Amino acid sequence: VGLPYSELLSRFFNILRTNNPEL
Amino acid sequence: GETEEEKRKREFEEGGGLPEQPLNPDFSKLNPLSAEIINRQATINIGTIGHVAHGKSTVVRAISGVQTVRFKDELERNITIKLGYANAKIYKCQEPTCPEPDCYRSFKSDKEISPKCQRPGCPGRYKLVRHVSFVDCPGHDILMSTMLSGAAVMDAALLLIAGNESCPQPQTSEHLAAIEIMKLKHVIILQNKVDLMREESALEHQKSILKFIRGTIADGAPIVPISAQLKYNIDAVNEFIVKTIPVPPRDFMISPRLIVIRSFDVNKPGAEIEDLKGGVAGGSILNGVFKLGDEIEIRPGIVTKDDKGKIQCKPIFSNIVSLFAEQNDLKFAVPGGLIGVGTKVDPTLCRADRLVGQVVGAKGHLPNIYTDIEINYFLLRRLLGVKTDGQKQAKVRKLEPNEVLMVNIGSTATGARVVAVKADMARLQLTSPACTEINEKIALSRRIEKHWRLIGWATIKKGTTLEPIA
RNA sequence: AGCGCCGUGGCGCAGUGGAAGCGCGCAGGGCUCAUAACCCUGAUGUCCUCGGAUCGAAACCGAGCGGCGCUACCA
Ligand SMILES: Nc1nc2c(ncn2[C@@H]2O[C@H](COP(=O)(O)OP(=O)(O)CP(=O)(O)O)[C@@H](O)[C@H]2O)c(=O)[nH]1
Ligand SMILES: [Mg+2]
Repeated sequence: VGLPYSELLSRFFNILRTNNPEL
Repeated sequence: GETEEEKRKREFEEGGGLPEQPLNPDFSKLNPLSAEIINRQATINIGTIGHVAHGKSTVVRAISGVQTVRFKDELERNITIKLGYANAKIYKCQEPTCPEPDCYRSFKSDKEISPKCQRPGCPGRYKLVRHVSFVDCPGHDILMSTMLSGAAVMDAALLLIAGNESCPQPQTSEHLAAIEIMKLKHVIILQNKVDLMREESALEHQKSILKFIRGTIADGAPIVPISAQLKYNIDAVNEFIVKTIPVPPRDFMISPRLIVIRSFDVNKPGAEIEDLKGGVAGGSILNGVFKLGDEIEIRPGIVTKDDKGKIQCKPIFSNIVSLFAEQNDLKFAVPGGLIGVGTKVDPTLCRADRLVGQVVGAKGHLPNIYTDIEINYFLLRRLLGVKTDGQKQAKVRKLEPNEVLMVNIGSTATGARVVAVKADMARLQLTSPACTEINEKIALSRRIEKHWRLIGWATIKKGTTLEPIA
């Protein structure tokens, strides 16, 4: 079950968007 | 106005420090996660498998913080022959109020029992659930015996896949099948690249990775997005290690043994030899507690060739001087990890890749050296690691008499010749000595496209013994 | 980390125990109707830091700066 894999991915993308809005 | 070093010192003092191990603790009651054991030694060996130029030492460094040498000038950049190591401790926050995913935190071995919680707003203290050792494995197509030996060492797996690259990486599949070979089933899938790749490519790569692992032995392998440089999603890795991966049954009921993979000559240049150290062999203890002060011998040891061409095997008895593990010299050694056994073995014996893949046993046991071994072998249908550009991945052929095959018995790297080929059984003649202890899960590789390629698995069923010369 | 090697005038080599070196560079001049070839003169140095003996030291040595070759990652 990879359902608890997309959640960390969402967290990673959100962290990237907050830290690096230019990218 | 307190300097950072004094601040770390008061943190270490408040954390309880690193208490010395008891000299002679009751070994019947010592479980692998006891405070006397886990504060100063790793008990589970975790190895990183993956394709070349993906970054495995960096991931462990982000987890732990201990660097993996990367020596030998030319090997400072391309690939490292010998295994890289790092010590990691899994500290879990005791406070329930703070979210569970960020409760976990991986720290260096130099840390104390109870370090303060670095999350802003949490006065609570961490609890060390377990120390974990990291046996990094070479991920290249030429160095193949090294990764098999590391797999013989390691107990938990972390598979590394790139995101922006091609999904079906063959080196990673070879590594996964190799781990599948030796009764090891706990693998965690780790996506190295998450920052430089998009949202829908994320689902596409997730689906591809899921489709790859459907028919292999491992079925329930978790997947985690990780980053080697951003230093994020490290706590969830420790969470997965804690939850998914238990401790295989290992106690002191079993006879002591050792499997040395690295050699280390402790000879400090420039200083006077009147103050010198011994020779250190880096070995995993898969079974049996070891202590300060023992008599131990390597079984194959000295390999000499006489004038008649016969191979003479002199076992190398040695009095162990110390058992270096974690950071501090210990009084008892906890099996199930790599410990640096520093003994009176001649320093030149530990200089080069000489103690690479060799079994060692304490006095009170007699492991048997074999020169012709009877194995039972099984093969896969296709080779692993070849990039055919769209045609029927190389199909595995049946064996031929008198061919050199790399027969990795556990950690040993041997080039054997084939004597007889049955449907499932075979006989191998080894010019490089090999030894037998119990069963010794074996890996098999051959040569078609130059560099060695894995083919299948084997298990020893019989052999011809050579008595060690006193 | 140590063992051997070295320290431009831009460069590669040389003597380095008495004070600024060769050749190639660059500038200028000469030869030729004219160019290259050839012939002259130059303008460039803390010949890597701190010191020493000595009427003398880039040079002879030592408490170090820098980079190679070698053992070689030395828990
Ligand atoms: N953009 C990006 N680069 C990464 C990431 N992880 C590692 N790298 C890069 O991979 C390169 C190789 O690092 P390294 O860990 O030494 O490779 P290796 O895993 O030891 C080689 P092998 O797999 O054969 O053992 C590094 O330059 C590193 O910056 C990542 O997550 N993102
Ligand atoms: Mg490595």
